[PDB]
Amino acid sequence: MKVRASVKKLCRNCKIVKRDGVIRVICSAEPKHKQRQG
Amino acid sequence: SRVAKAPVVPAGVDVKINGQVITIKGKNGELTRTLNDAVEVKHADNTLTFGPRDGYADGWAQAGTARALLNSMVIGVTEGFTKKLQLVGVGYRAAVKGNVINLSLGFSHPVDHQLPAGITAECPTQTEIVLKGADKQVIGQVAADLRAYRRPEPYKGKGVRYADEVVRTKEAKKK
Amino acid sequence: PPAAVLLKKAAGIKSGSGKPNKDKVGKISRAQLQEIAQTKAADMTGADIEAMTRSIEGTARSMGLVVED
Amino acid sequence: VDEASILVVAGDGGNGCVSFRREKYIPKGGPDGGDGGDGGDVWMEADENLNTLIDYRFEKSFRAERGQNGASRDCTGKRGKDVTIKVPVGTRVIDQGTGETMGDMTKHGQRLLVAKGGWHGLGNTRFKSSVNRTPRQKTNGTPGDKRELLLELMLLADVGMLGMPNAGKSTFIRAVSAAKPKVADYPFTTLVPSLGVVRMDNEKSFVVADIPGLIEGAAEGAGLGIRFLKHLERCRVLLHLIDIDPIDGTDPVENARIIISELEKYSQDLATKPRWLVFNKIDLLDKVEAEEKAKAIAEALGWEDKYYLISAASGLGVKDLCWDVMTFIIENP
RNA sequence: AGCCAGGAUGUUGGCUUAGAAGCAGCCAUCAUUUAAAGAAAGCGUAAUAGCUCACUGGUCGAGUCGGCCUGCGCGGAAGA
Repeated sequence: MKVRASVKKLCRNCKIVKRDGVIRVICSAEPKHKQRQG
Repeated sequence: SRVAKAPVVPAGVDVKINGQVITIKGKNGELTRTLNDAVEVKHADNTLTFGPRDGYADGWAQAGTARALLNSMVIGVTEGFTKKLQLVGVGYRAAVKGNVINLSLGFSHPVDHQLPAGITAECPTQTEIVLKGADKQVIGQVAADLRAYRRPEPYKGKGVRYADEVVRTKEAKKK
Repeated sequence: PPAAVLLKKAAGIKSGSGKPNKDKVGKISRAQLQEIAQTKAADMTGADIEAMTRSIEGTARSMGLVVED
Repeated sequence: VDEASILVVAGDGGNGCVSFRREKYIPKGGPDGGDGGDGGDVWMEADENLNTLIDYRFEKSFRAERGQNGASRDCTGKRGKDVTIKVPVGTRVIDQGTGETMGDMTKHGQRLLVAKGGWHGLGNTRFKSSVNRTPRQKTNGTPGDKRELLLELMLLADVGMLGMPNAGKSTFIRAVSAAKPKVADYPFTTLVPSLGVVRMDNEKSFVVADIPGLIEGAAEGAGLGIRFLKHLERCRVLLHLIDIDPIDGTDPVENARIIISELEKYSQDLATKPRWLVFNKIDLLDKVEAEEKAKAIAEALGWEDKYYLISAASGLGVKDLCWDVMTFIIENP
């Protein structure tokens, strides 16, 4: 997780999950990539 | 959709209508209930039909759900998905000892948890555990709690995994 | 023996170009090619003799070998 | 494999006083307090493990402190600091600035200071010649430390095993070691090699490093490929596997001459230094015969680069010797 | 959307490289089989292999997939 005011999927091993006001980009292959907010 | 407006239910399973409680009754499991908040129950007893109670736009969110939940009750009283709960790694207890199991990492306290019905087990092994089905939700929520007492650790992948396979040797490249 | 192999052996060069087909190193005769296509006919799941001929010609052309009697 | 050169920066100079003395009674004073900062230097630490990848991290090098000022309530400001650098698994230190090597090691828990500071801000007193009034300053000179250091592991991690297409390096290291092999990671501008841990039977353990990714032996011509083969040849210590069994497929006498000659050809100095020969496939030998041959080849070299033994057997002072080759590799040029 | 597959065959095309042969770099990227099957996307592998898959038939069986402009909302959002 990191502080980022831009959401867009990085690889297809990021998928965009919306938990309201925080939007993560964890995927099965790579939950390495992760965001906090959005 | 083609599932929130697209519906059978044999004779072994029967239903006790309420406004968005679907109470099922049947065999091998009965008296099962799960609620929504925006579906009318239409009776049919041949897969009951669903959609908005009064007109809502969250009522097909609830219709496809209520659909599958009904169907999950059907499968539930014919035993659901949880039927195992393995764990990768050796030298760690994981047999069934009555209602309690045990688990180790070299733990200086027993690690165990009792069994309610609907998830009863017994194995002859300390690696595999053979559980029982029941209502799909119920078994799944207790199934999670089991594995949660030592989630996977991935450098060799050891750590008590779920009913499904959720391990991967997703190491940090180090030993 | 592959078609790929067999046409390089018949053309007498064992190496390819640095850029195959945009550069050629040797050439391979349709007489060789027809017969290799017959041996490799067997190894094909083809329905006819022509089928094999095209498949083996296609292997020559891409390894930087000309296809010409 | 890669070798690296770090740029390390320490703290830096102040920023002089913006100050006036404030009174309700008396209108405005001068500056009290002043500048701030200064900054420490570069040091080095040497370590057995790694065992947290901070070299597959890398961000783009070593940064540190800018100075201070203060003003509320008549203030100066503090100092900057020293930066210290960690590697995966030992380093031998050189500095591009000296152009040469300082300390010689890959001896762990050995630290060395490459020392400078004396960075200062521009204060009100600097301008002064006992006439000046400069109440307002907020200003800095100086840049914090700059030096290019040069680190080399001694590589692939400290020692690089360079077989031949008869090799079997990992299996033998596991036989001779009750220690596990790790996958190591290093500060490489290339892929990051396979690490194998060696027992030094002293209640310390040392690691030996083998071919990029899966092994192939450098002599075969691939390290995992030409690219890898280029990563692999770089190690300062190179190791020569033979199968000192009656079998080697390319016979042991011949093999030993060809590997030893190629290393000589490349640099005679490498043969004459603490670069090793390691006798292997003694998982097919009891090591009394192996030991003799290991020892004859070694002595016949006519210089330092004698014999290492890998793959366990006997107790002819052999455990001591295994530990000794590793010690010799550690002591470094 | 999903599901069954074919998933073949010259073939795993070659240079480079021991192996880089759809998928490091460099270039080919042709052709066959059938109602269908790409010298093959990614993962994975030095690279292939494999693994799955845009490729394409069958299946469930009817509407469905993305652009363009637009109303009004949302996240972004820390102080004694």
